[PDB]
Amino acid sequence: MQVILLDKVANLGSLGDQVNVKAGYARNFLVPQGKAVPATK
RNA sequence: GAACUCGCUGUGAAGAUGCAGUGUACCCGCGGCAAGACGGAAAGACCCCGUGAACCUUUACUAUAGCUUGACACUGAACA
Ligand SMILES: [K+]
Ligand SMILES: [K+]
Ligand SMILES: [Mg+2]
Ligand SMILES: [Mg+2]
Ligand SMILES: [Mg+2]
Ligand SMILES: [Mg+2]
Ligand SMILES: [Mg+2]
Repeated sequence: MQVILLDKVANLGSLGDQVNVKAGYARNFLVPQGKAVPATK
């Protein structure tokens, strides 16, 4: 799952970095805690 | 089924009131008895048959609930 990082996340990247994560990591952590957003445009 | 519904010895789907031969016997009740009418009752339960049934058994066959195995999914993060 492609997401855009918003907060600086460790072992991933920085603000605006396009990165592929496992869907569970995005769905259950990064998105609900406001660390990433889905790469919608 | 209908009867004007005797004995005997034979004959005969082979154990006869009903056939043959023969013997006996006037017509009709009532009380009794059960030897026979292969008496009545129940489409033999035994026995066999039907490519009949049911339920039961099991290391008969084929399945299958359940139980159990792993893969993928729900399921992610740091090195090992
Ligand atoms: K006679
Ligand atoms: K009798
Ligand atoms: Mg006789
Ligand atoms: Mg009498
Ligand atoms: Mg009597
Ligand atoms: Mg009888
Ligand atoms: Mg019969």
